[PDB]
Amino acid sequence: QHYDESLLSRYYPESLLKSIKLAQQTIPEDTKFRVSRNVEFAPPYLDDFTKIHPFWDYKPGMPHLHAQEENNNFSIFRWDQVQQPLPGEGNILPPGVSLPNDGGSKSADVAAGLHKQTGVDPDYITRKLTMKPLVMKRVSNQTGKGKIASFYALVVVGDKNGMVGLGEGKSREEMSKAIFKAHWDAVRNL
Amino acid sequence: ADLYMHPEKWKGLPPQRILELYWERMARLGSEYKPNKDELNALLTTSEYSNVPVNDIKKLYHRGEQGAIDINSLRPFMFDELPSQAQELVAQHREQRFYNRLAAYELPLLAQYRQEYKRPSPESHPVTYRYTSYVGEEHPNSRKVVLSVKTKELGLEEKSLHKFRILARSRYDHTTDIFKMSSDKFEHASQNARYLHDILQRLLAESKDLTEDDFSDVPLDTRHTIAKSLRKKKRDYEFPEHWKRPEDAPKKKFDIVDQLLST
Amino acid sequence: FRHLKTLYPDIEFVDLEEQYRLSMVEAKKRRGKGAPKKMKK
Amino acid sequence: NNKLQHLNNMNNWNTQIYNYNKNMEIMNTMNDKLINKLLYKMMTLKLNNMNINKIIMSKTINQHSLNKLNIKFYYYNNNNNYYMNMMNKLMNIMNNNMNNNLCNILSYYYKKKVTIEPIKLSYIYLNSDIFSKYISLDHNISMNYINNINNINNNKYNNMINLLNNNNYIGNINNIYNNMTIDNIPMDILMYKYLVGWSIVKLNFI
Amino acid sequence: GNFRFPIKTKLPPGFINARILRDNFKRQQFKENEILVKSLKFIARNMNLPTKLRLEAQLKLNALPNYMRSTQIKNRCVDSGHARFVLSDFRLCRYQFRENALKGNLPGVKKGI
Amino acid sequence: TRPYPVNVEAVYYAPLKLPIKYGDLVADIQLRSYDNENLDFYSDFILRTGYYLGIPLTGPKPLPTRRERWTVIKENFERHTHKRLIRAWDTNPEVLQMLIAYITKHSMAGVGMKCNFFQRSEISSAVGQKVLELLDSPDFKKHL
RNA sequence: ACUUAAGCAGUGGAGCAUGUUAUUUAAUUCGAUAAUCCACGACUAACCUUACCAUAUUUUGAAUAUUAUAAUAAUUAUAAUUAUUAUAUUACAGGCGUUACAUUGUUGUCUUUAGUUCGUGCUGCAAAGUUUUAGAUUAAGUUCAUAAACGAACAAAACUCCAUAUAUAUAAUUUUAAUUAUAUAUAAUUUUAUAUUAUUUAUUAAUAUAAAGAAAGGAAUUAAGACAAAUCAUAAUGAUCCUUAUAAUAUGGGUAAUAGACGUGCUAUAAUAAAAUGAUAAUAAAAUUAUAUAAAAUAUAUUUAAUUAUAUUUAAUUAAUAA
Ligand SMILES: [Mg+2]
Ligand SMILES: [Mg+2]
Ligand SMILES: [Mg+2]
Ligand SMILES: [Mg+2]
Ligand SMILES: [Mg+2]
Repeated sequence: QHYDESLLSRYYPESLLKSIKLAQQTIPEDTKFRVSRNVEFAPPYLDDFTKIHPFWDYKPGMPHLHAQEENNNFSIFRWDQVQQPLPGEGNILPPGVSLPNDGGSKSADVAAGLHKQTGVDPDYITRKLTMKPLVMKRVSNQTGKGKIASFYALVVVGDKNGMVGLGEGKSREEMSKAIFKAHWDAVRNL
Repeated sequence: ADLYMHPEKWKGLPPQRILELYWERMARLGSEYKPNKDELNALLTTSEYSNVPVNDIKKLYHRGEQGAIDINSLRPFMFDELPSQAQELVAQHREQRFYNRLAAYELPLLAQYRQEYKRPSPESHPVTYRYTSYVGEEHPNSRKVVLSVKTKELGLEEKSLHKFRILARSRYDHTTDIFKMSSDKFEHASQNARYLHDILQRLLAESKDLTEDDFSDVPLDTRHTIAKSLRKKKRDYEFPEHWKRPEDAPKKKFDIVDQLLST
Repeated sequence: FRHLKTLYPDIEFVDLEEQYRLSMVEAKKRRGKGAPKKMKK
Repeated sequence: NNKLQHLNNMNNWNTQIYNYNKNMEIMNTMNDKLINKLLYKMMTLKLNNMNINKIIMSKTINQHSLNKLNIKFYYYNNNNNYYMNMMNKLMNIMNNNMNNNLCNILSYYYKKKVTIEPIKLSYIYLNSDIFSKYISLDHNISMNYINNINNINNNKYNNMINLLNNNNYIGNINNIYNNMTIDNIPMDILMYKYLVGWSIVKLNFI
Repeated sequence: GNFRFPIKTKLPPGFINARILRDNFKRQQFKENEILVKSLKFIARNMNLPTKLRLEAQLKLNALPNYMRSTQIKNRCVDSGHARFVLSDFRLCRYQFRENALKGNLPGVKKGI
Repeated sequence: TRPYPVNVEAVYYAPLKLPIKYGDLVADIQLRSYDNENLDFYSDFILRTGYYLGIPLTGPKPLPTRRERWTVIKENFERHTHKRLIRAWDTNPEVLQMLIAYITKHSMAGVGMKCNFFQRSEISSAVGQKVLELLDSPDFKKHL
């Protein structure tokens, strides 16, 4: 609709005021606006476009296709950094990150997985239980394409106060993963 | 605003301003850059603003990268940046916002240059010239000009008009009564416009001349128009008039709702 | 690339292809596989 | 229908141009290729010896407009206040030098105004071209995206039905978009935001 | 001594081989001598003029070197120098055209559907 | 809540078009591009510019798309030239000049233009030069 | 289950065109050879193309860099410096030289792709196995069932895009083909109600009948093996070789020669089939025209005209407009 001059003056910059005046006298008040279908000229959100958002708007002085600056008036003289920093928090984290060091050993993983899968107490596992590997070997399997090697570990865990368990673990990738699986199984077999 | 170019005026400025002016002068000058007294003295003051010793800034000013050297790959992702493709989408949206702001607050300022359309009076402005302009291109067809006129509006009597049509030959179309000429021989379009206008004056002058001219007994030739029309499809037919039966047309039906809404 | 040294004295541009060609010539030079000297007219 | 949720088919082509004079279009394509190769050659910079920096940049995007050309490209690099490093000098000669900057020479080359737009990428796995040139030397995300898009759609729906319950022009613009804003809509609706897969060079961004 | 051809011709800005260089020479010399060749052909083919002038024009046409003939210009790929299967819409052989279309170097080209 | 004047509102809607009073066709603007999104966006911007300049513009008439095809021996490649048309009516030549200059100033990538201008108005030899010179030369003049 | 066997439609003995082979040639540029058969790229080879033959003819040559003399400018002060431009300057450039000179990249040909790893869980002391199932269904992975197995990632499918049918917008119906054009959007993998026969018997298939339907086709999109390659003209790098020659230019010739041999096509061998004619012009689509296209007209073959081919002359159109 149409607004009086002062009401816009308080709510808008002075330079934009003359544009709004010419728009007011240019567009009839009885105008009917029909939404476009094929081409969406406007943004999905609502904006008065009066202020420049550093991320969502072209940086002042940055050269680009629609640079309205005089060709030798660009104000970008240090190119070391990324010119337009991220908005909001400054970060683009997903809804839940899972990076314990970058999010914006055997005993610990064993304890956590065991508490998750069976309800065993992590603290008891980490503090009281002690593991010694008993058997560590490499076992092979023939196959039509070739020979496949795997690592077998047999470990014994115990709190030295009457609880003892035996665990066996297999891993084609590495012996450490086999020891991890053996520790897991031994904790399960206490 | 000519602060960067003259070395004299760095004194008293905010530290970031001295630093930005220093960067500006160095970047703009490039190879022609040379050390200056006042820029160094101003830079001496910038030691407090950032973590730099005074001799260190002297050294860095004097000998660039190497002075500083004398004094990463596959890094973890901090979720502080976008991919290139997402940045392309953000650039698209930046362009969209630029155009939206432009339409919002500068296009309303182009109404001050409106002017009313003084229609060229149809009878006394009968000749239409077509000029073409390929914007942002060096296209040879930008030199073509087309002069077209409906032959009736030409000021001519029956014998003179018949002579005009006879001498037009293939340039005249009897069905549409249009005389059209195309000129692209000269380099510019203005030269072709002058050429077409002069040929029109010659044609008109010698058509209006009937003193020693006897082209009344020559029938108008239309074989070129016949061929041109023969190379097009025709939809001349129309639904027979007597076949129409308006009796079966839909009859609008009374609905009291709009009657009471409007009265 | 030849023109760059004239245009931008401060910046020192390394064209990798010419460096590779020169190093290859040196490698053939080291083993005595270099081209025979062109006959002087 | 939205420029934050899709990539323009124009952006597929490196040289995006249309000229009525097809010969000029072919000439512009050839010029884009040659200038891209030259830009590639200029990306290595040594200071004396044992200081050989190698900037890895993707292929150039030549945006041809009626009155201007814009050469957009992404690049990777790697007391800093008081001096200039080689890459900064390179960019400043791309655009900022007063006398013989590169864009003026390219303008004389193309016979139209030219600008160059380098953009820094702080990582190497944010662009397939840069990643390949360097090494030469998710269901939760989708669920959140679809549900949030539904949230914006239903929010506009709620605003419109409320405005109706209180031609096709309905009412003031603010009520139509009462809560929709720059803070919430744009970043949420953007696509290709995260790298969800890779195979060393094909990088899948979703 | 310094250059293969009688007249100095500037080097093409892209891929170079011997046949591309010969093509460029003939192209540029055709540019320079087009008007002269056309005038000679006019004087030779104009039956209004005396027969002696026509024969003189024909003999002068025969005397011209090969790098002035219009027919001798052949379109070659600007990326590999091949002379066959050259598409004039891009001045590329079918293989280079294929690779450039796949990589997106050619404006507007796409895969068929 | 916050006042939003008519200019900002008009951005969020289809471009307004002025009615044609007389019917004189002063300018035909043909936009062609190899993609359509930039094409239609630029057409919409031209419509807004024409409205604010007082120019009655009909609209972007879709014209037949041209298809160029190539075969690689058996891979098929093709290029689509999309073409739009905008016509201007009942306005002075100077206003057309302002329109064209402004929209050229803020053009979009990959879109080419042609502007045909209709101006209603009142009723009122390198080879040849060379041939004359050769005929004067002492290799042809010696045969007279 | 490729492929075969069957049914149908053909083609198939001659001439020419176009390839390969043999032979000849100064060259007839290049391609295969471990016993079925196979040397076989042409989006146009008179010159150029061109790579081959003959005869002359060029020697840092096509680029990068070095070190020097000449002119041009810019500055300082004729000289100093910078650059540019020539002439030399030698590393070399160059090479359609070599695969009996190799390795990647790829280019294709064939097979397998409801399958391969990983994570847990379970069985066995263990190497290992992951079980019924070596299941059912379809025309086929298209679909189910079971069971110590269940997951995620790719792949497949869905999905996507064409075509089709509609809706909105756009076009001042003279750029008119509104029967059209191109943007957005919707639609289907069809949905149902019964009858009969089978059925793991219903909340299932085969059909058939009825009802709402415009709805009936298509392409692309992944990896793993294995073979073949140098017209690998689908390239790069390296190895080796020539450097008055295997590099480079010009004139002409050849790639078109014919005893033959085999492929590929065109024209024929007559009446279910050829020829002539058919102006208010029976009826299309997709293209192309600034390195163009060429309308109508006049003239000659030629003859009242028509047709057909050239000649003269360029009308419009650089294009939803004219050709
Ligand atoms: Mg030719
Ligand atoms: Mg020859
Ligand atoms: Mg030949
Ligand atoms: Mg070599
Ligand atoms: Mg050779």
